[PDB]
Amino acid sequence: GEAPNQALLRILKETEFKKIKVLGSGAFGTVYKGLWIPEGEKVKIPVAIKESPKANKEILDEAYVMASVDNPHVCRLLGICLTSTVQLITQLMPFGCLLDYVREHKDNIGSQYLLNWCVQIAKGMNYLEDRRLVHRDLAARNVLVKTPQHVKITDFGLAKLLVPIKWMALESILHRIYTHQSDVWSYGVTVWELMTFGSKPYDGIPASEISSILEKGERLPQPPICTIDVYMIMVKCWMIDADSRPKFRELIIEFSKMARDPQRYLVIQGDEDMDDVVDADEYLIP
Ligand SMILES: CCC(=O)Nc1ccc(OC)c(Nc2cc(-c3[nH]c(SC)nc3-c3ccc(F)cc3)ccn2)c1
Repeated sequence: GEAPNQALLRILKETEFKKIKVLGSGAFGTVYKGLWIPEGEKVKIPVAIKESPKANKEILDEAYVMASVDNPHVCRLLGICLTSTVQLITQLMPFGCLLDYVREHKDNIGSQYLLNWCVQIAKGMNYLEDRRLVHRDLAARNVLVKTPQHVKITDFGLAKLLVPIKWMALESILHRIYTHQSDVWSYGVTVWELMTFGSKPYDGIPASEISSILEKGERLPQPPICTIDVYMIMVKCWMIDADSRPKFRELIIEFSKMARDPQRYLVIQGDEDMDDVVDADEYLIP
């Protein structure tokens, strides 16, 4: 009784896009930034392009998920290119991932931005729940920054249609159970990363110890800038009983209320010829 997945997988010609600069390398391969110019369309779209063995098959699983999502707070695929290498093409997020962003700008991030990011990540996660998708790797390193006002969830390699130990619910560490409510646990840790301006959770504690610590009842500490109102929401995401944790739709509501009066809730010290360039969010295909 599942609905047909009528997402469209677009195949792009290598001549349609121009790589400009490398952004990073590693195990997966090399991520470039460039411009995509569709065939005869009078537009230039800034893009990230992610360029030998069965690794072939999880890049395609990631393409499958990214083609099946459409929401302002989730990164979606523009297409794939089947050259000698398989390339994934997506909207360029020029400010990088949110974890590095908060680390590089600790002294310039006010309460309004922090709480707005919390609302947007919950919106993206609630949409994934609507689509019955469990992310399984939510973390601040997996949130990309389009502008400082607009972030999007990314990295769907581990997503399933219903290990990073320090972001995992207890029931996933113990029994490899993953639900939308185990995603809520990881949302709590991601919020903790933002509120501590990018600190490492359980810094210095070996991952083999996390299950015992969590079972004895310990959790991440209250960040200095957080009122008890914000910290209590994080703690609720870390309940042992998964069904007593908040729903993403409720996390949207709670952080939205706090975003209307941000300083009551976070206490922060001092708180090119691009003529036919179009952002991918304004490039809509039927
Ligand atoms: C390691 C974390 C990281 O990438 N930070 C970072 C730093 C600087 C940047 O400069 C603009 C960007 N921009 C950026 C990066 C990606 C990105 N990244 C990575 S990494 C494995 N795959 C992709 C990616 C994923 C799917 C695609 F179909 C195409 C690309 C997507 C969009 N935009 C990102």
